[PDB]
Amino acid sequence: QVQLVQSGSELKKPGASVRISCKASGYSFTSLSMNWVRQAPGQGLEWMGWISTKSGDPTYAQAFTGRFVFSLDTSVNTAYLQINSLEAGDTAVYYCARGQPPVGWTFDYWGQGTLVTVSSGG
Amino acid sequence: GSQSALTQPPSASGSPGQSVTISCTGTSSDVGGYNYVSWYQQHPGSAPKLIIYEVSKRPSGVPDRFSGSKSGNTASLTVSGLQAEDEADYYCSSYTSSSTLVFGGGTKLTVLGG
Amino acid sequence: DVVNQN
Repeated sequence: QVQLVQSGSELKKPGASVRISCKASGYSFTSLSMNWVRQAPGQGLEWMGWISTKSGDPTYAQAFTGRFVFSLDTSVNTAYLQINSLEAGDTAVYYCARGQPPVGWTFDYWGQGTLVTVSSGG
Repeated sequence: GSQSALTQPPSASGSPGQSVTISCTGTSSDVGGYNYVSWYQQHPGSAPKLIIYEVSKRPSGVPDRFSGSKSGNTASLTVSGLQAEDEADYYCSSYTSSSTLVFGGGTKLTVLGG
Repeated sequence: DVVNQN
């Protein structure tokens, strides 16, 4: 079946980087886009942007421009999200979500989520 | 949630077996402009699950108790025959003419006496 | 008019 399996939880301090993976199986990886969605604990879903698995080119939502990087390793069917210069407010579950054909704006299959926790000391 | 691009009521309620409808208000540049409105169901600790796409289509395996429609700039999800397991958060989304996706703020659906 | 993401 189609499955998106993400890497495990992360616990980081402000200023650090983290790279999260999303490994796709059960369909041709480069045939469909990948979207990224963030959800802070207790809060709603936020669209971060998408990456084309044909070109590798990422398009970021306005709120996610600068510190966030979408990338791929197509040889292992994997999409990655890196967050640089982590801040306390980056604590969230990050989901990869497949762009359903034809255009990718319906998210038909979701990864299980990766919790990134940034500890501030208080 | 109340400041989201698409507006959903923060909460909704029904009783077992009842039908309930929840709305998702956008603009003519998104819900009212295109037929790429989706609804996602999310249980605690789980990823969102697609339940309605392209306004009214249902993925295989999703019960026909879930249905979607829109009128003007407002999309609506209806859950008929409410079951205890339908208690969850529901999010709408839409494509926009800016080549973005917007989300609603989510509705917590409670099943009274579930 | 809808952008094809991929």
